Amino acid sequence: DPSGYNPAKNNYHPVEDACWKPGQKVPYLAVARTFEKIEEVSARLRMVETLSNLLRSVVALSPPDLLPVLYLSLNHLGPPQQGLELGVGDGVLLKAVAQATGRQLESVRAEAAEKGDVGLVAENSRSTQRLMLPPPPLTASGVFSKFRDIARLTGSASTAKKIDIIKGLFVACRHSEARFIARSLSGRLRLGLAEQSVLAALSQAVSLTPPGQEFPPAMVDAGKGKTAEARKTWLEEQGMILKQTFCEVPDLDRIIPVLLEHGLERLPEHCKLSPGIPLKPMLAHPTRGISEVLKRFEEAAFTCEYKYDGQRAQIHALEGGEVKIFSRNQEDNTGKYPDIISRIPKIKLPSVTSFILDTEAVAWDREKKQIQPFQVLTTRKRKEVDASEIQVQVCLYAFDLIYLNGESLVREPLSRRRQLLRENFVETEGEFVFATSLDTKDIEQIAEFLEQSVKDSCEGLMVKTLDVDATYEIAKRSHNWLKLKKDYLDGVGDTLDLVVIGAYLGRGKRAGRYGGFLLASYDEDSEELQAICKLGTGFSDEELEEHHQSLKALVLPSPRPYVRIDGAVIPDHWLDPSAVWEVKCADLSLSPIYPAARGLVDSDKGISLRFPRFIRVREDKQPEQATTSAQVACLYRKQS
Amino acid sequence: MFEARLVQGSILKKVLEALKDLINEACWDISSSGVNLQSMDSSHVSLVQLTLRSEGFDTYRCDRNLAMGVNLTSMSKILKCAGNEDIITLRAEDNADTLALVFEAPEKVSDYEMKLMDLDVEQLGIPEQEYSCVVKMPSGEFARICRDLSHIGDAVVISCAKDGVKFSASGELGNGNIKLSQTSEEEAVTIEMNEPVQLTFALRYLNFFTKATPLSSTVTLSMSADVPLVVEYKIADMGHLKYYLAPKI
Amino acid sequence: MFEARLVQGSILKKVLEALKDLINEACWDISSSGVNLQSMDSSHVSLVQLTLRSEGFDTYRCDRNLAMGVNLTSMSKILKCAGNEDIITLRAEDNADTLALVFEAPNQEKVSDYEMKLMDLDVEQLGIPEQEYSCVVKMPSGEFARICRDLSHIGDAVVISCAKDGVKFSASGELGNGNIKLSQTSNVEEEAVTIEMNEPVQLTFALRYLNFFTKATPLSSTVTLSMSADVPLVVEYKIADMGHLKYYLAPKI
Amino acid sequence: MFEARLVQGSILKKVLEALKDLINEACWDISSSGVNLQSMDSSHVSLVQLTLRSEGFDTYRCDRNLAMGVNLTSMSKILKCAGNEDIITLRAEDNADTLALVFEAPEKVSDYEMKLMDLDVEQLGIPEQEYSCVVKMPSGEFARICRDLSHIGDAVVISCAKDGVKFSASGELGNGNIKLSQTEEEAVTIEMNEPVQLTFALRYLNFFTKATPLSSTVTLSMSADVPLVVEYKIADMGHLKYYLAPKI
DNA sequence: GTTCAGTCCGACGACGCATCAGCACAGAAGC
DNA sequence: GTCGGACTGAAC
DNA sequence: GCTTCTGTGCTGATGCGTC
Ligand SMILES: *OP(=O)(O)OC[C@H]1O[C@@H](n2cnc3c(N)ncnc32)[C@H](O)[C@@H]1O
Repeated sequence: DPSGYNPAKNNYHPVEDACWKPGQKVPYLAVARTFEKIEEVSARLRMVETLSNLLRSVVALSPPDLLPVLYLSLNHLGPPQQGLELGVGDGVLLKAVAQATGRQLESVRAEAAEKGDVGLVAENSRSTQRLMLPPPPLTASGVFSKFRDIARLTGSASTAKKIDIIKGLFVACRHSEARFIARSLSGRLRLGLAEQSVLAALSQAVSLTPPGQEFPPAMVDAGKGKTAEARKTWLEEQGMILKQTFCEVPDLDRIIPVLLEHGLERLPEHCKLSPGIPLKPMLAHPTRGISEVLKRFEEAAFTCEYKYDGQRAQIHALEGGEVKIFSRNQEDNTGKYPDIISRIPKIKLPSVTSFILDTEAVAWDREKKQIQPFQVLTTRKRKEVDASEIQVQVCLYAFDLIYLNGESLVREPLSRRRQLLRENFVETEGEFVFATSLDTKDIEQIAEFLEQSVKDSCEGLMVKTLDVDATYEIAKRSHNWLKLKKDYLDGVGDTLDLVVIGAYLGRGKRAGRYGGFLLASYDEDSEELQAICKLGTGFSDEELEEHHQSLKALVLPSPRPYVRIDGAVIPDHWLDPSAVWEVKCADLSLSPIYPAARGLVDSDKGISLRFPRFIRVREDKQPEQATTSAQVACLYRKQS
Repeated sequence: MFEARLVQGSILKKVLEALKDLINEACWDISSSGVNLQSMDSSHVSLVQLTLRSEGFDTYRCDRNLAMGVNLTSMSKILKCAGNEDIITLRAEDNADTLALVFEAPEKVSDYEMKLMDLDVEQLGIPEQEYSCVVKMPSGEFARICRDLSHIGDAVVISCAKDGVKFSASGELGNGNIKLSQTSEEEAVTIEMNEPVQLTFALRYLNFFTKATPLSSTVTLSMSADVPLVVEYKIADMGHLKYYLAPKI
Repeated sequence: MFEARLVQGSILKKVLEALKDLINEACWDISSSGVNLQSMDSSHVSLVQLTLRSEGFDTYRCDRNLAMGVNLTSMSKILKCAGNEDIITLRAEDNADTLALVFEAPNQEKVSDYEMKLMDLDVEQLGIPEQEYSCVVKMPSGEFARICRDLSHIGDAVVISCAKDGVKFSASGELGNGNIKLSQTSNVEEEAVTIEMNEPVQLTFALRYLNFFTKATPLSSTVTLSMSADVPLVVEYKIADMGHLKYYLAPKI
Repeated sequence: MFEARLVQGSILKKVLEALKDLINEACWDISSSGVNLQSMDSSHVSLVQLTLRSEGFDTYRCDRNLAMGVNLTSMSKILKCAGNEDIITLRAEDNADTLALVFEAPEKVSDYEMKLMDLDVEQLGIPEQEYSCVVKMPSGEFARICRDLSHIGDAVVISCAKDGVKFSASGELGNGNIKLSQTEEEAVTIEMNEPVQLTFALRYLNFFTKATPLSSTVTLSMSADVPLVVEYKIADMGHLKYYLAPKI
């Protein structure tokens, strides 16, 4: 009986402490119990221990059931490059719950709002619609198979077929599996553990109880007789091995069978980087300015480059003559850029058969020979590969090289990689360039390069080591490079003061409290508040409670006549406009959703803040003395 | 090799349209008794029975009892091809993973092969039991009742008394009810009553059932405590459809 | 304690379906003389007037004058569950939050009863005494419907020019413009066009409301329009031995 | 100038109904022989031709050979205004961008004026061919079989022999066929020179069939390597043909 | 050895293509 | 995209 | 004529993928 299953016991045992027969399909109840235990614990190590405990039993008892258990734990449906999506939002699943409970929608809507979690509303109420066959127990293989079925059934009236499958899952629930299934569907599984931690749990399990042993296996603890420190040293070295082995091939479907069949030490001998298999991109830490750059890099050579304000593109060229592109997140971008597919033979040297490149693509002004803002880039059509009628011209901007001709280059110092990059490629201005790069260690030189960057439409500077700690491997550190954004390197960016007129009730950490706020600018020539943005970030938890209690008494049953809102979502309560908040922003964009400054720059397209960050309440001002539409228009004109 | 022929292929069209929106996959059992289906719904809330009696066919011949799985979507898109006047042949080769049909118009012949599928059979043997109410009514009026009730509420309370049946429901508008009385043939209302009974049902399922109305102008509803509701359509000398709906509370 | 019994319930169907889209809600005055309503539309451009004369009910029982607030979309769904040949009863308790609707089959077999929750409304009414309008037309309903359904494609507005010999409707738009002429006619009463008119008018209106106004067309095979300078057009359907319905639409520019 | 009258204006309604969905923009070429149009579709796979004989008009004056550029979708939007019973008058100026339609029912007059446009027209000369298989068959039968086969598979194989034509569809759902055998307006006739098999994509034939209410009979013309010809015989007025390039 | 330092995990945001739904009407077919 | 928050190691 | 339906978009409404 899995309802008594306790992996959090001391002295955990792989088969003795299990709750089903050998060879059997794993009861989904056990996975839900484990998620229940994981929610009970705040200690990350203890959570990874408990997950490794379950994983160890799974590979001991029912080897094929492994992959579903991982993808369940990953809240994912397969390889990210396969493009699978569940495609079911809050509204559809909410209706599914109302029908499974037999309730009307509005009570359960307000209930899920107040607890800010679909989980706890998924149990409780019951349809009383007594089935003629009580359902079989849920199995983790069956549940994952239903989630890929849900993803697959598109077309007209598809919502009916979704509602029917999800129904069967809900009515089949046994103890408390409903909460975890509902959170699992809604993306917000809130389990408090992700990719790096699950791979840790995998390494720990597959180390202690490796695969391929005949049941019952005679060995259970590879750590037996080792000191707890030297145990941990063995665990962690297998950690780095596996994590890098994951980052070179970010897909369990490739890794897991070969792992089960050959053992984790021989695993790399079968797995190598190649185009046609994606890789994780490179990461960077935020830094405020030059001192921290000089301190972090105090004994390493480095260079300075622009951060062009585009999007990343991962370029695969195969000797077979097709090319593939992936986004920053391994999503399969081929179909977005069939023109770039055509540009490949004029970008490479012909002496190169295959490559993997990391590059930024940015929209370009072909006649003005200059960059345009990112709100032009996001206008591209998505799926179909009709290169014929290109409305948005695009230029490529190289910054790093990953693979060439057969040699993988990831183990290599950046200096050599940039050397080979320049030496084995050709440029074409406004079609393909290398990123503007400047090699230095000194202050006012960087200040001059920054001033050129901001006036040449770039988010800041990129700072990277040339050789020391200048290999690509994400496992040592993911965030090796630095970004020097204008936002605080200016000392102060575009900071504004705006009027709060409404709140959004929060969920998860934000549950019970407000999670976001609605802001307006004071339009004096109408004397009205016009909506400008929401806020959802940059404030701590104690000051969160301070804002919540301060706001709670000022809620109103109606929107005031001195408030203009349109397209912006209705606040979860209406709030009297008496408070003004100081905030920074990254950029200003023409909004189709925000009435502020309508007709001051264009009659119909409004404006809004990209990336608003809370600072502090500006409690000394009255609301009418906050930022007015005139300064908003001046600021946006001063952006250009 | 199994072969069956009917002049009234319109029956087959009406039948599959009566099945369509309820289930997507089913395995059909064929015997010397004829063609028979059991299938629970993918929600496990309601079940269909099919009977086609072999003697109802103009031509029928069987070597073996067959259980073939069929995707109801594609095969109904195929059955759309038949005109209302067409003579249908169904043929199955015993080990085929495809099913052969011919449509014959009263110099033109339509020929089809549809791929089969392999299915993990769920079937429930319904016990024969008596029911505290049996009602014989016109299909068309039942259709109006159910379609009407669809707007007003989501669940129905069905009440029976010797004086006449009563259907009631409610929603975010108020309450709706119908009291329907007996007559004094194809237009008639008649009852086989045993005791005054009240049960609850989910109208979305009855609206799915109603699609069979063009099969027979009159129908049996059979209702008893603590058991599924039976709706049965007797297709004329050909067989029947039965639908079992589990109750609420 | 009101009762109305009506034999021809399809009348109520056809009148109610003309408002369900125009206005989501309404208020209904009941009095000894009959049933009355005046409402503004949702965008507050046009006005609807409704009169059902008590004489036309098969049975009557106005024990009080009442003003029910009613969601027309809900009542529309409800009567979309009413039979055409059915004989309709409305019953209202004075003290209730409900209107009872009960229906009896011609075969006496099928009895329907539904009850609808009432509510209050913030009634705005405007006084519109009769005026001796400068133009009056009677003409075939299906004709005008077809004309509006045509010309709304061409351009968003129509200009109507009347002279004693006949009327011309003009619409102008991006592909071009179109002018339809109608003459007065005689010796076809029901299919004829009649004009009583005092001076040649030329006025402009937005067809996005005209396509709404046409939705009554099955009520009366003839329609009247009336024009006057600097005032709303009136459009009226005569409810057969029962009442009338009128639209008032204010002039553009 | 140009000045025409047609009593059976429903013909021209059905004509413009046929074209609007396939080709959006076109050129009207006018002559003493009547009205003629050739045009190539937006995918450039299929060509249409309309022939209207001037003698079929109830009244007809052509002073010059015009070439008028017209948005067919907007033209159809105008033509929806007439009832099928309406008598139609067409009136053209020489320099004008603008064409007058006068509609009259059997006591009402519609005056409509359409602005023209300046267009790149692609021309294909079509010399005579004799087609190896010529099928004359009742139109609705073809239309319904097309709408059927659209589900079985996006492509068709057509077959002819002197004893009958067979139309086969093929896809993951299954494969299917219709046989037809040679048998007044209910009859099917074939003239066959050489037995044929051809492969085609259905999307276009689905479009062609919208002309069906123009004619009780349709004629199929087939020969090796050439586009399929489908023809709608307008009674005494002229003809309407579609050419479709066979696949690969 | 603890005041720092970096990991890692989930809070929230602004756009926009896709992408499907929900009346609502012409249309044809059946009566 | 971005900022805070809980946790194990960092190294002066 | 009316029926119920079917195929018809037209315009709206969020899910999901970027930063
Ligand atoms: O702000 P962020 O954390 O998302 O930044 C990382 C992204 O910055 C883009 N970018 C632009 N230019 C470069 C260069 N020169 N080097 C590295 N990254 C660069 C990328 O899109 C990256 O994901």
